[PDB]
Amino acid sequence: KIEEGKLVIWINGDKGYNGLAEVGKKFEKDTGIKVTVEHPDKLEEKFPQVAATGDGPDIIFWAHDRFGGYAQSGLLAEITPDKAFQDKLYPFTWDAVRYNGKLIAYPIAVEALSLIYNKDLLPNPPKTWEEIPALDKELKAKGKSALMFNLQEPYFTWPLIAADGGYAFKYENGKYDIKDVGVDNAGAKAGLTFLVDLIKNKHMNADTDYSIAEAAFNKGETAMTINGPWAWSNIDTSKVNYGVTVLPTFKGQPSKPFVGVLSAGINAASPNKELAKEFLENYLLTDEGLEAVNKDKPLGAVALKSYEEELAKDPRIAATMENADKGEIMPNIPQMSAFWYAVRTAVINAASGRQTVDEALAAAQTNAAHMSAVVVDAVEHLVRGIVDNPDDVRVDLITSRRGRTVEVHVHPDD
Amino acid sequence: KIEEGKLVIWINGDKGYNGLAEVGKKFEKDTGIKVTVEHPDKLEEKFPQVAATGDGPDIIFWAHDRFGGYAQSGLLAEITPDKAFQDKLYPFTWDAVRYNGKLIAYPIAVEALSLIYNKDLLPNPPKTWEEIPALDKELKAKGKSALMFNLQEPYFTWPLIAADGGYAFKYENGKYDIKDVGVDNAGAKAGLTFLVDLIKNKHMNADTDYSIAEAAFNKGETAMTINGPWAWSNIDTSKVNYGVTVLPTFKGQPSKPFVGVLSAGINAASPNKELAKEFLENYLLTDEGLEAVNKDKPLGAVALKSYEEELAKDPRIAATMENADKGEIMPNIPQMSAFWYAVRTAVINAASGRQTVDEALAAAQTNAAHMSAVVVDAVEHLVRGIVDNPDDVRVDLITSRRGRTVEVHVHPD
Repeated sequence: KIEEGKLVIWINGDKGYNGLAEVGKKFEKDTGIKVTVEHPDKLEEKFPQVAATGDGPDIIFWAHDRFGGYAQSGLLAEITPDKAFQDKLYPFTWDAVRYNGKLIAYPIAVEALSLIYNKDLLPNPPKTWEEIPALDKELKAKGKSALMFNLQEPYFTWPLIAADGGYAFKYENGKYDIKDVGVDNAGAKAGLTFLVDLIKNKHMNADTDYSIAEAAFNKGETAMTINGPWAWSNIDTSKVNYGVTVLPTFKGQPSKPFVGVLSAGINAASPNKELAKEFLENYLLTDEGLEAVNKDKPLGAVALKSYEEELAKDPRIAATMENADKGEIMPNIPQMSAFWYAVRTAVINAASGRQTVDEALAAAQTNAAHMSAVVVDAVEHLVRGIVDNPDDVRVDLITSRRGRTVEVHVHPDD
Repeated sequence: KIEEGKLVIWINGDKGYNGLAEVGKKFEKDTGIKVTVEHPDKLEEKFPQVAATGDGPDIIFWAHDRFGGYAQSGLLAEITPDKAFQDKLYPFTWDAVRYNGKLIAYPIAVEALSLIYNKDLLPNPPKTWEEIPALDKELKAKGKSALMFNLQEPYFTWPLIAADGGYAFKYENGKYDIKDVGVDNAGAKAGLTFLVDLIKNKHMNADTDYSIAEAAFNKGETAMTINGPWAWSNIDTSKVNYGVTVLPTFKGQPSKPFVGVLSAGINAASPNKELAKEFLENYLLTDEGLEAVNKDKPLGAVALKSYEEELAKDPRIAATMENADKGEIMPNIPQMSAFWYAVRTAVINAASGRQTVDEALAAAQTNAAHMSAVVVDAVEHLVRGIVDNPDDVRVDLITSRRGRTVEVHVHPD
């Protein structure tokens, strides 16, 4: 069980072995309550099991994308901050810690993709996607390219696709309409078409993945890449002279990257919910607290307005927050399995010419809107089985059972 | 171990508790060698397990369709009948008991579908499929139908489909070419088209299954049906005065039903292979032997020429044998799973209008030729998962990996 009259906190070692602990000591000095920071292996996988039995930590620190499942299982306590504390943090950050219109965590830090550029090759990076083709033709004459980033993962390609109207699941009044999918609207098609045209006119290659793009940028072969703050320290050691800025606009509208929010959740089984609220609101989420943590390991852009104004004096942190403000918060709902599955396939097919942009995104619309996570797992399981089979496996099947038609086709490529 | 100096025989109870035993007694009377006829449950599943460890019976009686798998596992001894003994049996029966051009069993009896007709409704049954629509129009005026049989199972529909051309797997020596499938030739398409047209002009219902057909014929509601010797006794107890005759021709060519051949295999681990050969050749496969068995439970049409001529005095048995001669021996290989799956689906889709005959049989060709039993099981598993799901599940997926394209589609009908 969880012991009364103390605080046990779980956070990943990569957020700082000393920082949060120092805030803990300050809390203990004022209140006499002992704060203990632990870093157990796979704590994101451990917490849901331990907490389901009424054990585990009082507080858990993790990216908001796991907090949806925890909230669904009734493992997180509903938090009760007043409009005053809430005004101290950026309004959007609160959207990452709402589940069925209920606040279930405190937002700490904000993370998102920015345009990373090589200042020696390109002192003035382009404001628009539209002017990249021209820039690439010019750079190709010097044996360089304009832009390389991961085309294989939707996380990276979505910002362009979403610029003119694309969305995953409609977010309005603190609620996700899981039936309102925005994968095959005019805007989605316009964006993916521009991406495919970049590949057709050989400004980009559909094969380019994360590691290939990182190699290219860090060797000074490409003037720009699209990546997050996790990629900065590799560039630092590379001694490429880099800047981080706002993502290019498409059709006059900003690229909309998905936003991840490091959050602090209170265990529903914790007998110390009031101590947790006191610690998180009045010791951690202050200039003094976030400074203690940041001095240990930098948080990047933070939810707390007062301290973000300080950190944003680093223009790379300012870039991260601007791109996050203009982006969309990544849905923490089960249907994102279907979204990722659908869109990953759709962009690989559109980039390879296997499907037209229209065909690809129409299919992805259907999949994202109508495939449960278990259905995705079943379909993928079948696909793996067949694809990994060495024999000449071919299928041309159409079966209709119980008012439902299922087709399966397996054949070599053309 | 299998005991030397005596015979243990396994056969299903339904082939007679006394008949084969009687031939065993005669063998014992002449030779002094004890023959024991046993009837264990699921002996077709038991034999492969026990014989793999060098145990089980000296001789096993079963349909040849399981003898392919036994022969593959090296569980059946090569039999050594001379050309003289082989000429005593119908040539085509030998093809059912060959594996890699090696004889692995003695053929006993032959079974196949025939045209069963109600003599009071139809004293003169039709020689051709072509004349059935007109015959139905006439019988419909008297509140009756011409023909009802199981359309759900390919066992029953294939005879018409294969009439003009079409085969499951190609066979040479005792070998079936698993890549050479004959499902989507013009002959198969012409036959399935005639079946679909019967359904379209409402001479038959696409829903009609085994029990529905049996009910209809045994209640005198339909003049004809297509069925095997297993179905005869239920008609005997029914009000219906029936005959069994040759199946109708399509485009002047006989319907080609699949043939099942009850066969006698000698266990490869038997120390009594010579006693077994003596018993099977010179006691069982004789007029006297097959008589002892038949008087217990009928064998139907038999492989032995001399005794088939006697049994064929019954026109129903004559019919079974003629439709077997004109049919094709059922392949005894594991790929028949893929064949049945492909063709079951193809005929349901063609009969229901989901697919054209052409598309249905082209698809069935691909499936039968290139779906392992593993692949069929994986596909089928997914399909059940999805179809049974209450939510509004829809999929429009095309993925390509490692030079292979996979499509999956789920939508309402």
